[PDB]
Amino acid sequence: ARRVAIVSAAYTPKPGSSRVRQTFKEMIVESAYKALKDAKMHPREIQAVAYGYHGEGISEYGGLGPTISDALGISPAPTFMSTANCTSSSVSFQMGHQMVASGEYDIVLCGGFEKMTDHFNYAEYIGSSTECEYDYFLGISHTDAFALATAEYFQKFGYAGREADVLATFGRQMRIYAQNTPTATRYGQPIPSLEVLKNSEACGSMLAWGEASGCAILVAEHLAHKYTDKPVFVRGCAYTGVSHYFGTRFHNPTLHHPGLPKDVGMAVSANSIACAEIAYKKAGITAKDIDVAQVYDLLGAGLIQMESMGICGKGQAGDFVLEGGIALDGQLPLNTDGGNIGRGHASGCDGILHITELFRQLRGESDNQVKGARIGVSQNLGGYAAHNSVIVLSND
Amino acid sequence: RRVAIVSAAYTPKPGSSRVRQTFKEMIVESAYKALKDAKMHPREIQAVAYGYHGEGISEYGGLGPTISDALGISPAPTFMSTANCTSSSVSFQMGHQMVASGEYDIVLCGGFEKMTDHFNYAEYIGSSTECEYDYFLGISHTDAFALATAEYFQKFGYAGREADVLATFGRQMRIYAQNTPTATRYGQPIPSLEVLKNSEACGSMLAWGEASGCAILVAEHLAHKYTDKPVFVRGCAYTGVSHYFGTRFHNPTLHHPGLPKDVGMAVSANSIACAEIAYKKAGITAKDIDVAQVYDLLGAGLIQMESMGICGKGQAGDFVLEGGIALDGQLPLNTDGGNIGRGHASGCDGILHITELFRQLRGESDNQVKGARIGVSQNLGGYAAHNSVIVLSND
Amino acid sequence: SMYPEQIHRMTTASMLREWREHGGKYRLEGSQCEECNEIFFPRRTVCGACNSLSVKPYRCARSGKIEVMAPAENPILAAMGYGETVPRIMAMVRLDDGLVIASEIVDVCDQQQLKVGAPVRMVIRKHVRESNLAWQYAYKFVLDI
Amino acid sequence: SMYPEQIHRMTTASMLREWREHGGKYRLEGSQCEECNEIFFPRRTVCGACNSLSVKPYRCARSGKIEVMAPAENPILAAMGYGETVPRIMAMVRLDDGLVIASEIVDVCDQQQLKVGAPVRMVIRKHVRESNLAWQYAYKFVLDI
Amino acid sequence: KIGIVSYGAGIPVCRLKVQEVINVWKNTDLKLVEENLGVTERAVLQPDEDVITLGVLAAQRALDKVPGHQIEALYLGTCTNPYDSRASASIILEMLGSGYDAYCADVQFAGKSGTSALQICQALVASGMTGSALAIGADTINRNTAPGDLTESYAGAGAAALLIGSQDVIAEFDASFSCAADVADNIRPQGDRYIRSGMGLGSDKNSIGLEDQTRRAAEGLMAKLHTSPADYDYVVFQQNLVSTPYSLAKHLGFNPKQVEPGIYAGNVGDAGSASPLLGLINVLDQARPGQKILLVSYGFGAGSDAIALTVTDAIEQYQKHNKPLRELLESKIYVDYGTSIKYEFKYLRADYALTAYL
Amino acid sequence: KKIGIVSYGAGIPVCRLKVQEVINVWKNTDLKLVEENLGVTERAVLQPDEDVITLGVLAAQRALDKVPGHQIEALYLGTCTNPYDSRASASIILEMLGSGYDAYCADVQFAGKSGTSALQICQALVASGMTGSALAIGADTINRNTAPGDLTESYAGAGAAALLIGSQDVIAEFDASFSCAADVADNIRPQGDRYIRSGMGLGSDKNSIGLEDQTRRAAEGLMAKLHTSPADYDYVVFQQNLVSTPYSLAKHLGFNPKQVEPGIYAGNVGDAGSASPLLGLINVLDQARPGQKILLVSYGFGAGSDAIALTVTDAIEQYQKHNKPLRELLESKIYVDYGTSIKYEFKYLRADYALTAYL
Amino acid sequence: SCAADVADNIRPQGDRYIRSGMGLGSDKNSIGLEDQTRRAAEGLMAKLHTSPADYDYVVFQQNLVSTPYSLAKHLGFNPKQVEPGIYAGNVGDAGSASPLLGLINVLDQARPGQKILLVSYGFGAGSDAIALTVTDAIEQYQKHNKPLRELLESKIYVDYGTSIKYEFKYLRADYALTAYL
Ligand SMILES: Oc1cc(O)cc(O)c1
Ligand SMILES: [Zn+2]
Ligand SMILES: [Zn+2]
Repeated sequence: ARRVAIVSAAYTPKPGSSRVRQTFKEMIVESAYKALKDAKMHPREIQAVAYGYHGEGISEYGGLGPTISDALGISPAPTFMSTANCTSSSVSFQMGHQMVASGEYDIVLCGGFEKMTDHFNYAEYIGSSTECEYDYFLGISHTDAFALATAEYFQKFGYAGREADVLATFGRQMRIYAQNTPTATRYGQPIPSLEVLKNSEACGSMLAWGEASGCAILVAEHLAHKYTDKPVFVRGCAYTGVSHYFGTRFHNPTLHHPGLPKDVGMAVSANSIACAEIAYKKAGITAKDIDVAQVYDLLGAGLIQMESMGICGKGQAGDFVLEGGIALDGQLPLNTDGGNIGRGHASGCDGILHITELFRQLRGESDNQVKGARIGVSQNLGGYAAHNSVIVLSND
Repeated sequence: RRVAIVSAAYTPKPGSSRVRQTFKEMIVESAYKALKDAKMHPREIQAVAYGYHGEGISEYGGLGPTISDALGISPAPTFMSTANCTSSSVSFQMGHQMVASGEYDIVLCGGFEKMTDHFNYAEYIGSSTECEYDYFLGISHTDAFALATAEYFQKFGYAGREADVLATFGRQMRIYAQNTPTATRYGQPIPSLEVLKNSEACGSMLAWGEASGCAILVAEHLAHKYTDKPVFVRGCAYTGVSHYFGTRFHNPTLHHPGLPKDVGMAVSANSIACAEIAYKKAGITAKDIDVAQVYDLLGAGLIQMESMGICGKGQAGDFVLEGGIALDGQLPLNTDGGNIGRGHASGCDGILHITELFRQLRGESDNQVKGARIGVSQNLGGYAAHNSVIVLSND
Repeated sequence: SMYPEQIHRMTTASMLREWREHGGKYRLEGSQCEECNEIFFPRRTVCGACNSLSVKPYRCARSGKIEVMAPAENPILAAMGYGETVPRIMAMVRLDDGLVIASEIVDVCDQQQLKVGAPVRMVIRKHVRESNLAWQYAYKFVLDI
Repeated sequence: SMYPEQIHRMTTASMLREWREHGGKYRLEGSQCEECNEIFFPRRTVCGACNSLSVKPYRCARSGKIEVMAPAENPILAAMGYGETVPRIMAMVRLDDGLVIASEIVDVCDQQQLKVGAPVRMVIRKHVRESNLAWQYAYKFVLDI
Repeated sequence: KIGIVSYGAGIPVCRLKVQEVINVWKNTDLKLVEENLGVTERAVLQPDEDVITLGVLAAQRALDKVPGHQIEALYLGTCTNPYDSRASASIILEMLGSGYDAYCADVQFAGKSGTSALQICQALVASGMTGSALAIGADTINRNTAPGDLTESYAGAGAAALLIGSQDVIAEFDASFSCAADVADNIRPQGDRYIRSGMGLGSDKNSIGLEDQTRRAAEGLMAKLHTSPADYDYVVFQQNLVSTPYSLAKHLGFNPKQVEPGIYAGNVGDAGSASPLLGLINVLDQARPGQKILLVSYGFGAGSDAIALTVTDAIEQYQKHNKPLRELLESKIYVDYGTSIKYEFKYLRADYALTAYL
Repeated sequence: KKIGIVSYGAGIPVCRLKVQEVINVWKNTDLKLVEENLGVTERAVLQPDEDVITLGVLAAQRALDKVPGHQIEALYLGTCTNPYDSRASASIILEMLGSGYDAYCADVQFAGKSGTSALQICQALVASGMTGSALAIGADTINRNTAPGDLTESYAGAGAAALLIGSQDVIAEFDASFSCAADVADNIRPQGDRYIRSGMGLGSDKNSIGLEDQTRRAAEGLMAKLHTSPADYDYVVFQQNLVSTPYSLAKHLGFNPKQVEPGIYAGNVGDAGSASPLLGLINVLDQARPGQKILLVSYGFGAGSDAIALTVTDAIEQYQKHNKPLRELLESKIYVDYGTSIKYEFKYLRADYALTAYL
Repeated sequence: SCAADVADNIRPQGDRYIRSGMGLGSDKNSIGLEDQTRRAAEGLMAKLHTSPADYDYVVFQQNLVSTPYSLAKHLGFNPKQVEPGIYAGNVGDAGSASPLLGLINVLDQARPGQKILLVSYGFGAGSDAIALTVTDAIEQYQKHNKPLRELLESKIYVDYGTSIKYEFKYLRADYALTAYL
């Protein structure tokens, strides 16, 4: 039960931009060897790796563990794989933390990647990670769930007449964060006006698809002094899983948790509340301790996560976003690197993208820096809350 | 801290197909049978480490939460492992770290393979290599083992005894499986040696089937509530090497001291390295081993016994010919019948090894090694692309 | 076509998958527990609430109302076999027995009639063709008006 | 066919995969490290021995000897696109530079000449057709006498 | 006393105005098709509809009148069958979930497949081999009609299911008479998607096939029953067009009052095997007890089925709570010719589709 | 009065192709497996000028020749390899027989059980008194609709059988029947496809979900209706795509091999499709004595099954006194190589539009 | 070079098989094979002011072994000028390679200074005529070279069933579930 610290974290820049020239093996080496350089450590010093991608159906490449190890040239160091939608990296990070905390491995590398251009149309493939017999094979995409989830939230929480404004305000705030973050895909672009964003596609809340690989180096606490001046520790993390089927959100007898709201729906993610409550208790903090956070953003799905994370009351996330509360001077800065709207989004690499910005935030290195930040939390979901990962990081 | 296995079970006759039940039903069967053996309620599980070949078989991806909901343990997390034949071997090592880290006290570890959901599962198998330079070129895993067998017998002067060695190894699996109730080849008559030499693959061909298996890992101090005789984990090692079959002969990427200069397919450099790391971690040498489990297919069993340190380079054939892997032999091998007799589901194979060793260390195996205090599982994925060595002792 | 050269395909679906799911997709069959009478859909082997192995097939209510709906008009997200009909009306249907089914609404005679909470009934329709050339049939929902 | 209904297919290969691998598959290009002068195949970004990112492409020797061979005669293990030629002769080819390639032998004019250590040369042949309808060509080996 | 216990129908909602087809192809006169033939619009099959989809709907609607019915026999009558080997009636039986132990087969004889299957079910119940039986006549003529064909403007689809039993009969089965011959007026060889004509469309083609077999079957049944056209309150013919029953009536000695109740295809078109059965439904929907009905259907490659019915007094209690066929035909969606060709998969698209729009 | 089979006739192609000829070309299966376990040493080849209607009318005419001056009241053709997808092929055979125009006519299709399904329909017509007699035909050209290189190509054949149901001079009484069905797409052919396709890999797993289940359900269902056990019946007749299949089903259902052997015929014919259960009944009827009880159970994929029980009447002795046995008809055979067989059955990929015969 | 619109053999777009515009025979040869070949050869010789007797070797289209000899007899070339170029006795119609493969077999035995006349025929219809002179460098070239004839000795025999199978001439399923299903 020893402490684990993050000595380094890096990912390929512009994750919302495709990297059609390099193979996924080239892409993975790039992010890892840049992170190893930051930690002043040799690649041979890694004793094992926990990596993650969507599944063998994209690049038609299965059992990827040994190929990753050989690609990095750390053979015979093992590589542990995780295939869990957008939380593939978040689960790979949690796996690596358990590998170092167990004392079986002293230095581990945890990352995720998504090389979507290897598939002709990657958007059709995505649905293969659900209750495929009753949704994928029926023509139900993952984007459908987020579209319906956004609809139920606005409709049952009295946001009629303000739906376009809330989505555009969140999307605009993501552009503002991403304009000055050099690793963001929307970096350097002008900020569209609020009225322009409401007329754009998905009212400005559509994410930027792309490709990226990222990784973070975890080391035992006593070994951390050799590799980093300012280490970031892991207070606590939780991972939870419920049925992939979208219908079970409203009716979930399998899920067992206390205090869950009676009116569970797509707008009120029951699994997301459970995962947050487990992680907070395990990390020894309440929601009032978070100085900066990172959530999965797509249409109104960001609003649902803020309420499940305890940032604001049920039905209040929209008004919170409208009041500039997730701005840098707002009550809680949210997705300070630009999020999936501005930074970009690769499903396999999403978890590391969250840790990296939180990692930079707790070391004062973020481009939009929360003054005196001590606690950083990453909220991530796979599928539609079928997976859910909440990770808590502190700087001291 | 120490972890102990309180129960381990798998669906019977893994070499025979279960076309009537879905893979969810199949996973639940082994899981809830294992819970009954350990006198523990299903809601007591805090996390799961399961494994399957890949999302391409049943077209089911992101399987973690589906497993948790299938078992009815939500919101308990399920950590997925997709690493060829060692999917269960890798997943067991994942659960060991979850319990040893202290983040979870009770963890269920297993694997499954539902091959009948794919029209032709065999042609899909190659999807887990260096796909661009073997899968897309028509080179399957089965091609690798056939070549490796050919190099072994040819490099070590076994010419003229190849059919005898494979049939002697194959027939020993048939004899072991006949009295093992859960084996697929259970209760069948023993074919003659000469009949096996003229049969397909000289009698060393394994039995393709489907099965789900699982084993319960618990922290040492909690183990006494669930079982009277727990089995501990001395040490485990996992190693990764290039999927490409040509790299066995020439692999400067693999950095491990003391490797023989004649590395090839007949001498697995990765399997030697993995065995040495596990033996050091468990604090035991090869002479300590009382019973073992290998991935048996063609002559791949012979190569694995040598890489495991049981016999010198080239002795396995003569070792098997001298009846060494028999119950009265110096070291019994695959006492449940192995892949030839018990059967094999690729994702489920790691638990199939652990269950027999788990049963052997508790004196419960049908072909029982008297006084076995240690058991070792050798498992490989691809052609030694993965290699997993887990050491279990009862003291 | 004219050159019968086999084309590479990783995954070919066996008839067994849909064969086991004929009850679920054709007749909207879920599962009900014998101890606590809790109902689920899709079918499951283990009860969720009381965690009993004793679970039996259950015919879900074929009538229901729309809990939430969202049109699918984006051509980038058009899936093979479903690109002919634009736009597809995705909706979560709260059946009469309380269960919620994720499906789509078809045969919208009156655009004004379709709204949140409108009554619908289950129908059987054609879906994407199987990888083994067999026609796939499964449920959809139409407005019950 | 005469009914142009889309048929389900989970994976459709992008042309990018084979495009980046033309050097490896058409020209048998591996990788050579500049600092320590070690060569590998297939191509790689990181050198294995010295761990330097300074790596360059390398044209492997297209001649070699048969290190080990095994016929593939089993129809159960026949793969799509490769079922027309029976039996396919699988072989590990030790190139003249010391590297080992896994491929097959074709155009066996004299059966007696096919034995271990026989000299072979690389040739370009047609392989399984791509998921994107593009023909696929890659290397094979024939006896070099 | 064995006859029809209940019935149900299935119609596609999408409609294509006849003028749309003429403006593209310009292959026939609009006045002739609208006024002489009597079809102003036809039903368009959606991408997710076929014989089984419409068929199981009509079957489910018939069985909903008899709750908890156990299926003892199910015969699917169709010439546009989705499977050339294996029976689709097995799939419909599975979808109904009313039991597996049942007589099941696919009956096919062009437009008389629906009635021919009705004769099967009648024989099973009358012979005591089953206690009840389900007959389904369905066809997707629009799917199997080539673009540019003269009959494209009025090719439609539909399904009709009638449950035969001895308990609570609403229309008795008095007797039947059937005939056949080798008259290749319309043929679809094996493997062909589209039904083709054996000769030019016209009165000459109707006299040798449609009118010949219909007259022989109708006469054959009437002579067996010693009845004349004046004894029947309604007559129901094959109804590929609205003109066909009226034209057949004048040829057979029936008055227009006897045909009009069966006319339904003004906005549907050629429904294939279902047209004689859908016409019977439109008649049974407003019939009074005691009235006599004569149904004669025509299937090409020719033969004909003649069936005589008597409406029982139980028809009153049946119609009290039921939706008539005329009301079902009110629900319609309109599409242009471009959409109709896309829905019915009549664009020449690539054999192997990489993505849906590529 | 008792209603049952009055006469029967069969039509089988004369061309034969040794199984070894197919294996040598494709090398896709073990020769010992097909010849010894499966029991097919050679299969029937379809000439260019014969098909379902050719064999059907030949089988139909041969049965009507036993009853001179007969008038056809109903004719049903049961086949899954139908030459016409629209219009009834049975109407053509009716015209060819020239025994009457006024007859109940249709095409019945349900895979291998189309023959018995048509037999059941003819029985219902006569027993219900809707007709005085009825003619049922089970025919198929499986070899024509089996692709080259298919695993089942080596034992794919063709054949036709016809049975006359009547109430006068019955040689085999129709006691009772039982049928079941389900959606089990073990083998399927969609509309427009020429070749029958499999739903999964061949094996005992594929057999257990379709062939074994539907045959068992139908058999046990019928025997429970009559309250009889396997020991009551003198002969049993199953689907006979392979010689192994009737034996395997008997072992599964509890019939000793002696009840199966009289029905075996397809050692040199291969899979005869819808005619295989009827052809097996014909070889039984050629040698049966009066009083013997016959149990016939058929199988059609996309699965359903038909079970029918018969009793042999005293008229059988007069019938076979001047009759050509099917076994005698199976001796007439012409052998072709694989090249000719592919040419005869139109399996060469030839030009869509042919200017001349060889151009 | 010369050309015209003579549809003696055509393959329309989307057709796999080459089709004949008329029945095979000497009449079909005169309007296409014989006309265009004569026109191109006579046109070239008139440009070079040479006669058939000046060339040591002549190379024609070699769909068949008979075609160059018959064309030579027609155009006035004695057999010895043709025989060196013949190779297709065991190959068949090699298509576009037949004039080039004939030249290779000639160059394998040619001496410096010898004159070669190559006239090829492509249906549809057209003919290309090319005249060559052998340089002194051929002697050095042939010192280390595998001749065409030696390469043509390597062959593997198959029956008709396999040949049809190898070339995908069986009418198989459009969509193949497995290799043999
Ligand atoms: O698995 C995924 C789900 C989703 O909604 C988006 C995406 O890019 C991947
Ligand atoms: Zn319960
Ligand atoms: Zn180097």
